[PDB]
Amino acid sequence: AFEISDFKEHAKKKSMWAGALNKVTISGLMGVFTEDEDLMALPIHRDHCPALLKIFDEIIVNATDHERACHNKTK
Amino acid sequence: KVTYIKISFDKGVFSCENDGPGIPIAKHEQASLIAKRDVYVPEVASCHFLAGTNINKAKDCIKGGTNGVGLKLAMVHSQWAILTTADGAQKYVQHINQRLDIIEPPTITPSREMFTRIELMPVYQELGYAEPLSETEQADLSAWIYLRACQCAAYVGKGTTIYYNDKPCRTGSVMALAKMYTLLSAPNSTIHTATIKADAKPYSLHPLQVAAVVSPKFKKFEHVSVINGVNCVKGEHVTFLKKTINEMVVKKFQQTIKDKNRKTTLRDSCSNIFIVIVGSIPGIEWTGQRKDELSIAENVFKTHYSIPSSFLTSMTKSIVDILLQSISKKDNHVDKYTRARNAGGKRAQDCMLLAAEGDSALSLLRTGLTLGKSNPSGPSFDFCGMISLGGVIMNACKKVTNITTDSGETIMVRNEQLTNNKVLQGIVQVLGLDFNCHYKTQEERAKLRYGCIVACVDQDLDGCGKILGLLLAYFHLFWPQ
Amino acid sequence: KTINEMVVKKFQQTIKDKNRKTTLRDSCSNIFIVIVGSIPGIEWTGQRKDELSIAENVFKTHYSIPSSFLTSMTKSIVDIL
DNA sequence: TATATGTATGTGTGTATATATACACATATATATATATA
DNA sequence: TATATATATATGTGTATATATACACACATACATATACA
Repeated sequence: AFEISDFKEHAKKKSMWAGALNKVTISGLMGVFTEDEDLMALPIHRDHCPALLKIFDEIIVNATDHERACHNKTK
Repeated sequence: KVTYIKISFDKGVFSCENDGPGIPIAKHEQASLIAKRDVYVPEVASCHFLAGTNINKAKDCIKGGTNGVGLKLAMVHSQWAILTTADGAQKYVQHINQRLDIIEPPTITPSREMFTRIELMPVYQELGYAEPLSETEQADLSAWIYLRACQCAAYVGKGTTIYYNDKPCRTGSVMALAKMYTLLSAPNSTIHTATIKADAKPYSLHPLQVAAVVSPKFKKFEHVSVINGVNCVKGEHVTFLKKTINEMVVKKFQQTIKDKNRKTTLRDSCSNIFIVIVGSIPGIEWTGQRKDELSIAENVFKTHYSIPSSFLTSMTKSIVDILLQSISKKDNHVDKYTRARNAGGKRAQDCMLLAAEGDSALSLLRTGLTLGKSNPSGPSFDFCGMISLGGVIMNACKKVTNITTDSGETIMVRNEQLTNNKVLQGIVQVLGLDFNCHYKTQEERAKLRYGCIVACVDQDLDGCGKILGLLLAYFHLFWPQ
Repeated sequence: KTINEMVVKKFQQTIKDKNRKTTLRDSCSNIFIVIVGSIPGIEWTGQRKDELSIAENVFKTHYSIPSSFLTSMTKSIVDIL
């Protein structure tokens, strides 16, 4: 059967947008952990959802985009 | 079934045709409601983004397709394209031009054929190429497509022929693929093979075929993967094989080494490996439309798959051989050899090699070959070399074995002591001899570096009899011609 | 590649063996690098932006790595080599 | 799962064949290494 | 361009040592390749 999808349902079903929509092994996955006033970058040896990290990432890069866009400006 | 996939690439035009059931020649209701005109299924399949039969993929589905996007990506990068598809009662021809801007109405006739063909001209100029393609661009693109077809031919089932520009594609096995990729770095090499099976459905329905070559002249680890038909370049299946091989390699390295302290990692384990992995994996996901990288939990393989131990053992053996060899290759890389001026060139067969017995003999011969005008009719270093026989030659007649193989031929395999003799290694490297040659024809007898070996030995009974007879016995036992 | 070319040069210099041939894996397997900044005109391989796409010559034509950094790096790496 | 059973290495003796290496000592020369100048 | 290192070579008469190959055969150590099975 040939189906036509909209953006919404597509993005919920398809991994092409943000990565896998379930937990997979992400090679090089790191996080920052505090050990007595010291930041350490440590590996996270546990599967996680790439799309879940992407929704954080998309907003964060929108913010840093705005920062560059405004850095030579008045406001 | 699909019995063939014909791919062609000629004068810029690219074409692909398969012969299973065609795409349904039928009106698409919802697509027509959207378009407010009559739209058939092939037009949705080729012109409607996010549309296809894989929008709702099953967890067990091993098709590469998932997004309903790829075909329209082809159309959008086509100056012109032709979709032709027949279902056994009708044929359907639709032309899709100007990067999906002009979608001509289709033409539907009766036909009893059954097939699907996409034919198109890319926008080479818009994409950075010459118009028409240059000699180099054309040859590069043809080679790349030819490669992709070979990969299909290894992934596709056994009732399906893959054609490229009408010739069938040879490489129906991962061994064929391995040989193709290593024909230059490592011709005539050993191909480790494995069929990696799983015990639980759906994984047990899809064995992974694997072929690997292991060579000291491989500089880094390297894999070729066709997974679900996709030539992807990153995925935890590779890491599964890498880690398994490494664990075994570390175990046997610490076993075989009596140093017992050195610690090697995955780069040491795997940098001499080239692997081809071909097959289907259900339930995988990708990191984008390109499908460069598959996404999966590593434990899928730890739980379900097992690499056959014979393959692991073979691989570990080859790799640990290389490891110890690399540790002691610095002591292999000092013989006494005076090269003639014309050794190995255009007049190489005009040259002699005066193999003397020690170093005082070389003092005599170098005194003799330098009488420049006291001997105007004599020889000199323009066509004469020198080398030392190192005392007494080893014999090979007591240090070799004729072993009988299955085809009915006894091959003559040497000893590890005879192989590592520094004197005979010197004359083989100097003369350029080859052990598996026979030198029956003159076309083979002109591939050497000198024209004759000349034994300048002593005339006392020891040097005239013993080491000259052992030199004759060596040359008789390996090259009587 | 830049660090490797310098590392190979100084390795053959410092070594009096003068025959051994090392590649990029030998050169670089003891390196951890952080690179931060902006590059105009790049493209990606998908929405995720895991991989940027660019002609290598952009850097060969336009950018230069300061030699003091290259020298320091090559020194540390050849010490390990 | 123990058993043989035919494979392959491996020092060892006398009389031969052909080589290799560390150190001391005095003084003139050398080729690249180094400051600090800047 | 300069003043300054620290290592580096060669000569005669001395002080010390190392190592490859042939040749025969009784003997020692290492599998490994089957063959009943189990």
